[PDB]
Amino acid sequence: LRCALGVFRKFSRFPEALRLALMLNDMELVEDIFTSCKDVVVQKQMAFMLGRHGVFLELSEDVEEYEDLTEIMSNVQLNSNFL
Amino acid sequence: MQIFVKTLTGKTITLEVEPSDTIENVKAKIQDKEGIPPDQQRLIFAGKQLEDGRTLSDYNIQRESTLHLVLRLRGG
Amino acid sequence: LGMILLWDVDGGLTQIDKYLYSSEDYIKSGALLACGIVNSGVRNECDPALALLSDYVLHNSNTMRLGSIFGLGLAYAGSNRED
Repeated sequence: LRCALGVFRKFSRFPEALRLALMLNDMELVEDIFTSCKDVVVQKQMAFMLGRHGVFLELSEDVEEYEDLTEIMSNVQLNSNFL
Repeated sequence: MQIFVKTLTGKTITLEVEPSDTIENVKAKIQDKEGIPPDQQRLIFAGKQLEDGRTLSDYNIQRESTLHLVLRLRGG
Repeated sequence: LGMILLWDVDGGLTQIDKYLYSSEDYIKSGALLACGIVNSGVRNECDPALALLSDYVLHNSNTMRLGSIFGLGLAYAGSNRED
């Protein structure tokens, strides 16, 4: 089901290991199928429970699947301005 | 005069220019220091986009003011 | 004025400058502290060392020394940048 990974391993981020959720942030960028869960899992990674993620999505597939990051960064924030 | 070109990589680039110089000459100087062609270069001054057809004086760019450097980012 | 233009990057800097220029310790330091409020959550290139570092290095005195470190620690509170 794999979409409650981001918000509910913020549960597991700070107590166990700060790399462990970062190893689960690795589990985000592995299950790359396809966009719909992929958009919504990383919606929260900018301004909903933590930021500091904008350095891990500039990999060699910068077309739209890794160009989500800037759209995660401020454009859905601009959609939250469009609110 | 000297100016500052600040990247988003925490790196500050200094260039010796004249106030009447065009923006594309400055991008040519950036290519002289770095080897990045000007079509891959974007320059921002106080949140404003710079056009190569104008001069530094047209945007009131003066001695040692701070620019921003963002790169062309295309994929696929 | 930082609360008035909230979650903004577009023209939040432009609204400050019409009331920034007064040559006062209390007017500029309150306005430039509000510049960290506007880009709160944007964390793009607004001023990592541009506007509030230039505010901070004016210091020999009152709130120019004070009201310049509050805004950037506010705007980059979600940041974990070391520099």
